[PDB]
Amino acid sequence: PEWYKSAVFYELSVRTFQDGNGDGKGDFPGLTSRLDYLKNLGVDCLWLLPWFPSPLRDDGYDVADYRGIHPDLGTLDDFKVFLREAHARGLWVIGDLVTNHTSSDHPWFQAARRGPTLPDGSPNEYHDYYVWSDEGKEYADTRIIFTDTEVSNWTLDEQAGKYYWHRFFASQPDLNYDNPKVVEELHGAARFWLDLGLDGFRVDAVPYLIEREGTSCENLPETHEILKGFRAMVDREYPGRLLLAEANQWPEEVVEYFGTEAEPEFHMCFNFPVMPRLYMSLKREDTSSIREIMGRLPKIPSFGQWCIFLRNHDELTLEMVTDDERAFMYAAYAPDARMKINVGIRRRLAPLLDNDRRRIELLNTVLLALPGSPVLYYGDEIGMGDDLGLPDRNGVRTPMQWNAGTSGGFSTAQPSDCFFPPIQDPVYGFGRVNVQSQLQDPSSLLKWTARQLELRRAHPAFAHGDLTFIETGNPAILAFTRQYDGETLLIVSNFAGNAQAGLLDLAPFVGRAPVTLSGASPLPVVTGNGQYPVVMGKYDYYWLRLNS
Amino acid sequence: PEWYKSAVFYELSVRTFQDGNGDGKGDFPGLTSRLDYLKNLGVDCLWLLPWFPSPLRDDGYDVADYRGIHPDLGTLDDFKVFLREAHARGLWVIGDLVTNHTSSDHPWFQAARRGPTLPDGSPNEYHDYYVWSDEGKEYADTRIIFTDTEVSNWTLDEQAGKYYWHRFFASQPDLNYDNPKVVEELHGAARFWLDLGLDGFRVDAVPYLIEREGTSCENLPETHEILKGFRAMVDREYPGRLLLAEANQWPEEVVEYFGTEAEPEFHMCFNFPVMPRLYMSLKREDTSSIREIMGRLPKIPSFGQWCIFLRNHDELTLEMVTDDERAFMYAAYAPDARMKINVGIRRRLAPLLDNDRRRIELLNTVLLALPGSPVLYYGDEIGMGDDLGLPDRNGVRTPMQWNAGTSGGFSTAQPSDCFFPPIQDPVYGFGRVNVQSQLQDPSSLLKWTARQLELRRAHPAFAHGDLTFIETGNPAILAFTRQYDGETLLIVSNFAGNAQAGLLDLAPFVGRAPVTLSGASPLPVVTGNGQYPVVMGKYDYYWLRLNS
Ligand SMILES: [Ca+2]
Ligand SMILES: [Ca+2]
Ligand SMILES: [Mg+2]
Ligand SMILES: [Mg+2]
Repeated sequence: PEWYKSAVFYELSVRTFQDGNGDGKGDFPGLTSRLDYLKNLGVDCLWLLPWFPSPLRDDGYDVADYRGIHPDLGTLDDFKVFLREAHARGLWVIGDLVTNHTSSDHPWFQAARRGPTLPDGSPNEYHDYYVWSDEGKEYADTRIIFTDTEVSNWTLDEQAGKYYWHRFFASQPDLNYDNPKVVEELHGAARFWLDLGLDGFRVDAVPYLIEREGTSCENLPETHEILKGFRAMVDREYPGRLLLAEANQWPEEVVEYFGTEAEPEFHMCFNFPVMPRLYMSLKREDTSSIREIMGRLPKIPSFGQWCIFLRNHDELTLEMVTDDERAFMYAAYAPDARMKINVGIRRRLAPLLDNDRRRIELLNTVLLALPGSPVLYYGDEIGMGDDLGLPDRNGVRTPMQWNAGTSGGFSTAQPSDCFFPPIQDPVYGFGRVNVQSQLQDPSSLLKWTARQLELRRAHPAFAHGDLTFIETGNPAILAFTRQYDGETLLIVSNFAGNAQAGLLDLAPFVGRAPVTLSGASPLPVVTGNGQYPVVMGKYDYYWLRLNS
Repeated sequence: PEWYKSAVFYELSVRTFQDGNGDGKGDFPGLTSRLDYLKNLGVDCLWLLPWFPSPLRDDGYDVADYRGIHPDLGTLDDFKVFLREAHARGLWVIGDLVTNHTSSDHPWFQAARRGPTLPDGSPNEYHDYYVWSDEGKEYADTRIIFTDTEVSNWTLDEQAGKYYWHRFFASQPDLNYDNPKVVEELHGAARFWLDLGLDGFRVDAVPYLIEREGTSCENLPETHEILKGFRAMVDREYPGRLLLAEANQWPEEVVEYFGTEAEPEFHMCFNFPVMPRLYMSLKREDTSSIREIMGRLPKIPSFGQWCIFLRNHDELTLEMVTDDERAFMYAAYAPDARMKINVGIRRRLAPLLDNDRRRIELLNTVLLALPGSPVLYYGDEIGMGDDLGLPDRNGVRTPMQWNAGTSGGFSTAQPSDCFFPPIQDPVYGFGRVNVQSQLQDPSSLLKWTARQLELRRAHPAFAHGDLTFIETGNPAILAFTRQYDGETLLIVSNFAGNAQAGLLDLAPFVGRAPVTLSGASPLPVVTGNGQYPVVMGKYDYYWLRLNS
């Protein structure tokens, strides 16, 4: 019933998607010119990365003005026409709300570092917007997220003569959520955009808002309380809008970000826990880690929906796996040391899978078949690669590859003048991987993706169904049912690189006939004790309905 | 065994493969520079299209000098070094021997058209090298092969004042094999090349040598007798050399080109009969035509070996199928009328299969898994397309696509200066489809092909085994065994575009365990009555061994 539950999401970065004025930077007019492509793909909601004024030290997640549009992306008018046109096509759009911190170039912080009092005796009302310390000795049981860059979560400010807190880069000072004026400022920022018609927000780094002595400073009850506040505001003032949480934590802690029926928080949260186990299972040819980790996720509220994903603008995060699992992933998916960043792996989806289309298809089917609303990362529809020559996580944020012309069609500016260089290598470069090609190619990955979303869209049980794992007698083979409104789907997936045999426990479905979702080819009726023998080719996916 | 039985063949055209001197024309030095690529691919024998002097009215199959090298391709020295280097790498090489006719520019024909007697009263000894008629009324129960171009197999020569015979173009007059001088001329031509160390010949258009009143003028006993003469000569003078027949006929008539143990003809013949049924079965999702047509092929001599192929330098021939089968193929594989030529379809393999890699892989596995020695058509290993803007069958003979540089790496001459233009379209063009890319791409089609030939090479039962079709209870699924030297291979192939179920009749193999040839994953042991249930994903191939 709520729109987000049946939507397909698409994550993109305006500066990196389409340049409309030849300066090497993506912009809103450019994005707007590509809306037909997104609609045709089968996308329903666009999630745009931060578009606000910013020195871009963390690519826009260091925000310097919550109520504007970064100059290189265009103007606020350009934004309003973009939104009009998106809505004209039946697309929703959500922004990225950066709550935990601002840029050090935010006027607030420039004001705040003047000290507790102005030179004229008056109180500096902005000073307590941020989190200050005399010695930087507090919150010591606290981990560092940007392990490769920051040595400490406290940094000394020259002119303020005190240490300030930051969970991310030193140029991203944390906001102080014990100060109620800060809560107002952000309720107000969100309002500004929701008043223009924005359909919601992806909310950034939600676990880290409140910090408390003698705790990890993650997932604190007071942090959750503030988030309940946001949801309460939106429910009252902007019914129907979406709030989606970036909360990368273990299952028990992630689910709490939905809140409860009585005290709601987020409508949606990313399913961070399943994501690594997908990759792990593929290398191990053993899907048990998927069932285990999915099994640890409690039921969610009635309004709740998972956002399922494979990759995104960040590294493949390994922060919320065991030390053994982390080491395995590095060994398997980060052979070069240059591939690691801050407890994670900074590679695009296709390279991670050795550009093996069968493996790419497989994981995409799992993405679309698990319970939640799926999100695609821009460029993965065509099999884009990465560029590890770029610092930080920018190697997975190269320009979208539209055609084989100048700079992949992203801009008329030459490749070395683009904000990030478009990829030109013989395997993943825009000469070989681009939209124009794949639109004309009857069997391209783009076309496959669209066809597969069409298929999903035609079976609501994917969006809304329950989930029940089936025993297969072979850990390489992952089987489950999705049931909803009388419909029973059976999804069988082979994570091995060669043919595999299984014995499915279909005892609950004796007497019923499985048929392929695609073309209704019938398989043998389920008989006897219901132990159903199968064979599967390498990386096969069987999308079935059980007819009664 | 004989070398040809375990060889993998590769068909290529020198003018079109690699240019070494920037004139837009492929040549021998160029070819020689690409021998490592062919060896590494897993090729054993190169079959070169005609390399002889010629006006190229049928792309070199109109021969004007049997004992030379066409100037565009280089010199006779260039040839000798090419051969030495091929042999240095353990590669065999065969040429194309054009027996049935010559160019009208051949000195023989220039001499012959002077008439039976010279202007000085002397007899013209060359006049009877060709086949002449006063009225062109003879051999009227005879079909026309180039239906789109030729209205008659007789053509009036201006200066000779008589009609001459030609099964092919009017510029390709048939040689007269009732004149024994002609037989000597060609025994001699073959000798010239075999003396240089050439390992054999593909022999062109063998059914059409002798023509007789009141017959079809195809497959005549006197034609076969002459071919026995060629074989006899090579067996005596050049033991170990290969003779491979182009004989496109129905099963009963093709097999006769092997001759018998007592009177041998050809070592190898192309398996023309199976080829169309492969394509048909895929569209119909019903493999019965393959079993039917394979079933009609009699056993062949001990020295005999089939040459299995999917495509070649000609059209996809529909001359030897039923009228109903022909109409179906046109409907399914020739939607544009421009795609038909002379009772066939002039398209490359990948375009025929909608560039669907799964379908490409499938047919390739079948090519490699049927009994015979397989032949690859140059460029199909990377998924090359075609150019229907070129006349006749030249649209499948575009330059090999080596890299994304100038003219696909085929030449430094620009694309409009190449002999045939290298393909530039967004789907199949050299920017997207080339060797360099696929060598660097871990999961490319090139790499797949090589990996799959490796796999074949490791199981001699593919080359030498018998063949037995297995009952599957589903026409979409084609199963068979190949047995040799105690080894039993089981090959199961799905020709449907969605998942299929089968029940394999493995009664003869109760108690034995099928394992994947690739990685030895075991499947359930064959039990009970031996009726073995399977499921297959779309276009899957299962390559299995049955272990005792
Ligand atoms: Ca904080
Ligand atoms: Ca003849
Ligand atoms: Mg711009
Ligand atoms: Mg040349």
